[PDB]
Parts: sequence; structure tokens; C-alpha cells
Amino acid sequence: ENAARLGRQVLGLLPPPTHRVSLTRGPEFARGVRDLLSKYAASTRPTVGSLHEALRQAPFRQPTYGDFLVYSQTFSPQEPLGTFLFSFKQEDNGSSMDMLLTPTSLFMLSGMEAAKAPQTHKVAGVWYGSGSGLADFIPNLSELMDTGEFHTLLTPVGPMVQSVHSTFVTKVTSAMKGVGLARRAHVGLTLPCDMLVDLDESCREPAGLNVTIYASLVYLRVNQRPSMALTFFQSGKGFAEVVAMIKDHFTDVIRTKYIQLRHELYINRLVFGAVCTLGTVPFDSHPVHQSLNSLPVLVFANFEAACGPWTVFL
Amino acid sequence: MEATLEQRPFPYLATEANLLTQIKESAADGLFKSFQLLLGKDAREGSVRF
Amino acid sequence: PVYSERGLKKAVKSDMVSMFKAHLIEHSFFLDKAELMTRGKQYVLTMLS
Amino acid sequence: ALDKSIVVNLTSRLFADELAALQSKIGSVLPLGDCHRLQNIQALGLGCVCSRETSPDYIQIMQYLSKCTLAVLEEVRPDSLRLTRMDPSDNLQIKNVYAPFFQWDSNTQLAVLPPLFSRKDSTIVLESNGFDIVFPMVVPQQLGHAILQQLLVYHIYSKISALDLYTTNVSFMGRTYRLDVDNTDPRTALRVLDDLSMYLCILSALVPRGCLRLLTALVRHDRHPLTEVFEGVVPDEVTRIDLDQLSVPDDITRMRVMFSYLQSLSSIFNLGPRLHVYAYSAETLAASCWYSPR
Amino acid sequence: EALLGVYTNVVEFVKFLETALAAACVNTEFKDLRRMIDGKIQFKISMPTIAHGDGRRPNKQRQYIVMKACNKHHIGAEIELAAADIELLFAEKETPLDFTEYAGAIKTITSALQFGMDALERGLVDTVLAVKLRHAPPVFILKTLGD
Amino acid sequence: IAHGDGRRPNKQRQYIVMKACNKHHIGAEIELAAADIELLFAEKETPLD
Amino acid sequence: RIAASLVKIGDKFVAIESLQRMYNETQFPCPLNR
Repeated sequence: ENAARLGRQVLGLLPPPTHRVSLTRGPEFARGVRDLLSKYAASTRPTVGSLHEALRQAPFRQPTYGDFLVYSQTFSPQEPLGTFLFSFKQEDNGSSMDMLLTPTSLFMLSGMEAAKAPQTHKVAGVWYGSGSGLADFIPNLSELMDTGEFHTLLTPVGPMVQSVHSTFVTKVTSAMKGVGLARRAHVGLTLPCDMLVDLDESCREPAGLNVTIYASLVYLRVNQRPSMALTFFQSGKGFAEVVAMIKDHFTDVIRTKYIQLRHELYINRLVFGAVCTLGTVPFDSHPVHQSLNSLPVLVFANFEAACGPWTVFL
Repeated sequence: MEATLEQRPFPYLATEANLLTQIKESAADGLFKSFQLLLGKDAREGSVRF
Repeated sequence: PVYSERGLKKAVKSDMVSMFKAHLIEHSFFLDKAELMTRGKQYVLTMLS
Repeated sequence: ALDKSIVVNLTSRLFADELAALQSKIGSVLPLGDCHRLQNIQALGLGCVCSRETSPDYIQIMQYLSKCTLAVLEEVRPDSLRLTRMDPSDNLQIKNVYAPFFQWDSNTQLAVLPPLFSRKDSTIVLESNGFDIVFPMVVPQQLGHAILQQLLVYHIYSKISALDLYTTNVSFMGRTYRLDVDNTDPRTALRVLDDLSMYLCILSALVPRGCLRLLTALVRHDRHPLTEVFEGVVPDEVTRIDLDQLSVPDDITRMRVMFSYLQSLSSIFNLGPRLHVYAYSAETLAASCWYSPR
Repeated sequence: EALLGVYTNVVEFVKFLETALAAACVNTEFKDLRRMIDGKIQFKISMPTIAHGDGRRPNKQRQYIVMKACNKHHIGAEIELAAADIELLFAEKETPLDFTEYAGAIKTITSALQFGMDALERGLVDTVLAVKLRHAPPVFILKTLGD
Repeated sequence: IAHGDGRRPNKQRQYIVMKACNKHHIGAEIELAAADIELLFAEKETPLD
Repeated sequence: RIAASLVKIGDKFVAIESLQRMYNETQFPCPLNR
């Protein structure tokens, strides 16, 4: 009996069969074309059964999940689901490990100032008691920021789907393409309001089909030491505008950077930033403000992930 | 303990009176506390879990 | 609703504050104005309805 | 399958003269505003950004054009315009219509450009409705970049002067064409040039010393087919950097840092979206391209 | 803590053939309007004359050819339906908690399909009233032309 | 309303409104005398008692 | 059976509508508020 219940569930999720109209016989052509036209006419009327038949045509592509394996002190158990994930792959470890950097954990490596980030500085300290367990695993947090090679090592991955945290080894599953299904709900990418800088706000541009989210990683000096600052942007203005709009955002940084480079010139010092292409939110799906424990976090919906190479801007 | 809003699929009743006048403005400038808009993809009865 | 079909922008709110003032000067104390008005008992009735 | 159609309702029955001008433009790509089915005519063409009373800004029009959704015209009625639209990856049929004719083949690229050669040829007016539909032009990338080459030359030298054979004419293979840059606003075309000036005095600050010497061993000694712009006179600045010696571990960095600022110049030499053509029929002028934005 | 009441609007609309606006229009509902493209009804309208005996040329009968066309109006109502909503529409159910879950998907789809069907009866009354206002010139023009 | 101009048509909307009670308290006062409560109990005395 | 408030204007009978109720529910501006 219980094996027959599964026979009704598999045979109710099958794809619809393709119509086989025989073009060689006389009456068999007439009765096969008639069942195309007795069936399109019952998929056009606004009745409920016609709408009941209309969704079995499912041309869905699928998310491709990546199973990572991180140390538990470089990745908090208190991470919001939908956090963006990077991968730092400087060398070949002796064991099969990986270093995944969330944008609140990359705030502790960078050391960018809390005047820029007032709320994600209190959060990044209460999860990371010293900030040393991150910085001990990167021996070049000064030579990768001087030469400008830190953005060449990060690969963007996608939002987080599952976090099985343990004492020493944390299993992290991401969604590298498509909309990530939880492990069942659809996990949208969650960014803090502290990092995301909109470009579509203004005082009539086209309502396009799509709007993209970029990731800028910007080299700068603080305390006369090399540091950096990672911000997120969101617009659908095409690639030529946004690179010209990000240069307007960092006008105050470049003018305070080359006061020191007017003294001395190294060719390791000229490269400044890099813009990635993370993914595409659909148009006018507004993000919903949430709070954590009070952390303003924009969670999107239907965020499918992409992957762009880091292109330099200056 | 303050009383809170919940989106559980209650069996709603039918009132003779209309409610629709000045609702779109009253979301913007708050006539009343503790409301929640629901747009098209999310205006349905939620799945019951307990 | 005819004043706020479009929504309460900045020019509608300013256009209603001028109407709280114009209704407060003229139509206040309406039952005390019925003596001096020659029309009288029909003014109160259109006020109170 | 999924639906993609954009019908445009004409609020007044258009004339018989301007109906033949639209039906000549059948199968022509034109950018519209929003991605929904019923559309107004004032959001149909490119005429919202290319006016008559104001000076058209060809960067700003082209800057506007990679924002939009693009559609392909399919049927012109006297009461309606039906348009299919362009999904970001879908095999769709397209037709070569445009009046400065250029031959296409398979495995070519295309690019959608503002009406650069003739504004009056692209704009047809609907005086029975009060709006002018401004078609763009689709041009392969070896010519499509070449107009953005010649247009950025014009806004440099005409600001130096304030002559019409070098700064304006576009040299295609065997042909020269005149650009319509008589009454233009340059205020965003100088913004791109103000962005070149940052990259160009960075690429000059890290020139590799070995490549300067390979000119001086070739501009006066032998014949190369494309060095003939340089005559036997070397530039005066090449030898005034030649004076120091060569060094490999100081030129690996001067090539790697020079490698990254050439990737950054694809934000300043952009065309619009691309049309990957995979088939073409010259008896019908009806290609079939494969759309990809950005 | 209590739950003292649970209430909800029910929307009713007087359709187009029950308003008083149909006293200004004739309503002949056609089966599939997509079959005909343009209506091009031609009329032959002939005026009468008064027979005079004055010195001018005699009165000849007159015809006027008036060419009345049909203006098409198109209306669309969009409806969003969730993916988890219809995933449990197809699903097999036997426990009593999944009958009252299936009642939440048949009362969402049929309430989102009486949404789009109500919005077309509101679209009749708008697209007749928009037609009556695009052919209504004001009093100050028409009072002296009407005389 | 669904109308076919150059609009972007609105999807289905939904509002949910929460209301709550308001508690109120009322006080009162009675002062009974000492001897009133005292002589409430003894009886079978003289008819003056 | 149609419900309408008829008024006599000199010699003619003319119904009087007001469609503002269907525009105040859907929150669209009424087209007679020019």
C-alpha cells in the first residue's frame, strides 16, 4: 500500500509528454492535430483548472552548491543566513581546508575605521574577541596590502545556505549560481546597511529588467600603515557609468592618498581598487530591513549569483 | 508582554462595511501602529507549522 | 479624498494647513453665529450634518 | 513557452505617409523604457533623450542606451505597434535595414549605437501623434568602436581651436563618412576625456624601458608595415628615457602594473550590448543574433 | 491573553451593465475581438433641401460620405502566484492538517483570480469613461457651436 | 483597476492591522465607623438596643 | 432593473451618477477631478 503512494507522487511530478503527431498516415494525423487544439484552447481560458495545467511546464535551471570546510574560529556560529562568502586561497595548506571571509569578518582583517562603519565595528569585535585568530592565518597582511594583491586572491562565491558549526571544523554550504534553497525556503543575500551604498537614489531613468550588485575593494592608508576598505554598491546603470560613479564616491580618499605619494613613488603603490560583479537582484524587489542581536541588515529576494573577475579602477 | 501582530492563517470573518478608504496614505503617515504590508508574491495564507 | 488622491506630498500638506486655519476662523463657535446670521437655522443644520 | 511581446497602442490613427516609413523600418532594434506588455508611445523610441529643441549629447544618448531594455519591431499597424523583446540569452531573428549599408556575415559582433551619421535620417516624425521615433543603428564592433574613436578626437581638438577632414571623418575600409557633430553638448563627452587623462598619465609613468629601445632599433633600421607613422625621426622623449640601463626585475613590475590599467580601459571604450550573430542570409538581409547585455 | 476578534473586507462591485452609464452606450458583446483588425463602416448620409424660386441655380440633392472607424482598447491585469503555493496544489494529501493546507492554496489562487477578473470589470468602466472624456469639448466652445 | 495606458500595473495588495485593549481602573471608598462594626453582633437586649 | 437617481430638467429625464466610489477603493485619482 505504501509503495503505491509513492507511485502516485512520482507520476504527478513527471514532465508532460511531447505531442507525437504522425505525419505519414491519414486519419492518425487528423486525430493528433485535434488534440493539440483541444488542449491549447483549454490552457488559455481564465478558469482555475487551466491555470492548474499551466505550471507543469518547468524550465528551471538549478543552483550549484559548494560544500566548504572552515575552521570554527575564523567563522562565527552567529552568522546571519544569507551572508556573502569569499574564498582566500593564498597557498596550498597541508590539509584540505579553506578560509571563508564574510564582510563582517573581513572588517577585522582590514582595520578600516569605525567612523565609516559605526555599527559593524561593535559587531565585529563582540564576535571576534581579539582579532588575532584571523590575522594569525594570514602572514602577509602588510605585503598583500602594499603591493595591491589582496583582491587577486579573493574569489566571490555566493550567499550562505547551511552552517553546521562544531568545535573545530565548521561545514559551510554556499549557492554559487541561481537562487539558493535552504537546507526548505529560498535564501536571499543579506547585506548590512553599513556597507551597501546605493546609486539609484536621486532627487526618468528606464525601469530595466535587472539590477546588479557590485563589490569594491579599495586600498588606502590608516595610521601610516597599509589597510583597505570593502564596500558594496547596487545599480543597473551599465558598466561604463558605475565605474565612473565609484570614482566619484572615492574622491575624498584619492586626494588624501597622493599627498604621501607625491613624496615618493613606488610602482607597487599605484593600483587602487577592483570592482567585481556579484549577482543580479530582479527589478523593484525592495530589500527588507532586519535587526540582529541592533544591526540593520538588508535581505534581498530572488538574488541569483554570478561571478565577475576583479577589474581594476582608478 | 506587549501584544504583537502575527500572520498565522486565521479564519477571517466578513464585515459589511468597507475599510478601503484612505488606507494607502495611512500606511505612509501612520494612522495606527503595528501594521504590515503584503505585496503580490507574499499575500497568501502561510504554511501552518507548530 | 479629493484633496489627497495623489498622496500627501509637500505641497498637499501645505495646502491643508491653510485649510485648517480657514475653517477655524470662519466656522468655529457655529451655534453662536446663528443669531447674527439672517439665514440662521439652515446654517447650523448644514454645519451639523 | 514564456511570453515576450510589447504592443504599443497608438492613441490616434497615424497617416498613410508615415505608415510607409515605419514599415520600411521593420525588424529594427529600438530601445524602450519598461519591461511590461502595454506600452505608451512616449516610452517607445530613443526620443526621450535625443530631443530637437536641445543639443543631443551622443555620449549621454549612448550612456542611456546600455541601461534600457531593447526590443525588435515586428508589425506596424495604423492602430498599433507590436514589438517582441530581447531576453538576455535567447536566439532571435533580426534584419539588416540601416541606410549607411555595411555587410554582415556569420560569427560577427554587432553593437547598438546612437544615430551618429545622420540624425534626420533616423528620426521619423509622427505629427499625427506629436512624438518622433528615433531609431538607433546597429553596427559591427570594428566600426562601432571606430566612431567612438573619432568622436573622442573631435571633442579634444575643437576645444583647442574654439580641419573637417581629419577630426570628423570616419575611415572605414575603402570609405569615409561624415559625422553629425555640428550642434552638440560636449559636457559628458569631456567627462570621458577627463577620465582618460587619469589613466594616460599613469600609463606614461610606468613605461617599460625595453619596449622603448625596440622602437629605436626599428623606426630607422628596418621596415615593419604599421610603423610607417613613425618616420626616421624618433620622438624627442623616447631617447630622453633611453639614457638609463635595462633591468629585468624592474620591468616585470612595469609590465604587470601596465597589464592591469589596460583591463581598466574597457570601462572607457564601451559600446552598448552585443549581438552575437550565428547565421545570415544576404538574399533577405535577415540575420539571427544571440543577445547578451553588458 | 485573548484573541477577541478576526475580521476582513469583502469587496463587491456593481458591474458595467448595472450602472447608469449604460444609458449612454449600446453594449453588444462579441465572441473573439481578435478576429477583426479594423472596423471601417462607411455611411452614405444625404441631406434635404428647400425648393426655392430665386434667381440662383436650382437646388440639387446632396450626399456626404462619413467614414466611422472602430478604436481598439487593450487592458491587462497582472497576478502574482507563489511557487510554494502551487507546489502544494499538486501534492497528494491524506491527513486532516493537509486538507486545511490545501484549502489555503485553493482560496489563494481563486482569490487571486477573482482579483484579475474584478480588475477587468473596473477596466470597462474606466475605458468607457476615458472615451467619453476624449470626445467631450467644454461648454464655452460647444454652446456657440451648438447654436 | 486594470487599465491599459503606459502604466506599470499593480499586483495584488494586502494590509494587516493589529489593535489592542486599553486597561482602566476605578477606585472607590467606604469608611465604616468603629462602633458600627462593634454592635453588629450582640442582640437580645432591651428594645432600645 | 437599473438603480439610478433620475431628475427632471425642464422636460427631459436625466440620470445622475457618481463613480468616485470605485476610484476611492482602488486609490486611483478620479478622472472628473481635472
